[PDB]
Amino acid sequence: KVKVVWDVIEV
Amino acid sequence: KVKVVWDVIEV
Amino acid sequence: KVKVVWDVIEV
Amino acid sequence: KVKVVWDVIEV
Amino acid sequence: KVKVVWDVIEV
Amino acid sequence: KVKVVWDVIEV
Amino acid sequence: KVKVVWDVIEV
Amino acid sequence: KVKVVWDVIEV
Amino acid sequence: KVKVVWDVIEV
Amino acid sequence: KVKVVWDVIEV
Amino acid sequence: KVKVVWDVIEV
Amino acid sequence: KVKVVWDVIEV
Repeated sequence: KVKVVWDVIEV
Repeated sequence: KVKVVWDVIEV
Repeated sequence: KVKVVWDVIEV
Repeated sequence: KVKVVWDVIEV
Repeated sequence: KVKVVWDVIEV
Repeated sequence: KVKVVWDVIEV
Repeated sequence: KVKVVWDVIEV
Repeated sequence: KVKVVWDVIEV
Repeated sequence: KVKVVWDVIEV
Repeated sequence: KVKVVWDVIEV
Repeated sequence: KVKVVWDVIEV
Repeated sequence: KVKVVWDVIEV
């Protein structure tokens, strides 16, 4: 199946 | 800064 | 890997 | 205004 | 750096 | 109509 | 108004 | 494969 | 400024 | 068919 | 209808 | 490298 993954990387 | 990221994984 | 980053910069 | 931006990072 | 900005202007 | 626009900014 | 719709179609 | 799609609708 | 507009007209 | 079009507007 | 598909192929 | 690709499909 299709899984949309989100991230907020702090830099 | 703050970076918001999306990648789709074919699962 | 490839990471697509989005931003909305207010100006 | 409001500017929507995309950059791909090779991670 | 290089930042690609998109817009949809309604007219 | 609907116009879709792209400009690159050297940031 | 303008509504941007996204899809991930698996093929 | 996995295809990511965008269409703008004038609403 | 200079704004490059794209379209896909279906015919 | 499908026709892809570009016009630059001096904004 | 017309569907614009994007991809980032890593090579 | 990283290659960004677009193809329109007549759907």
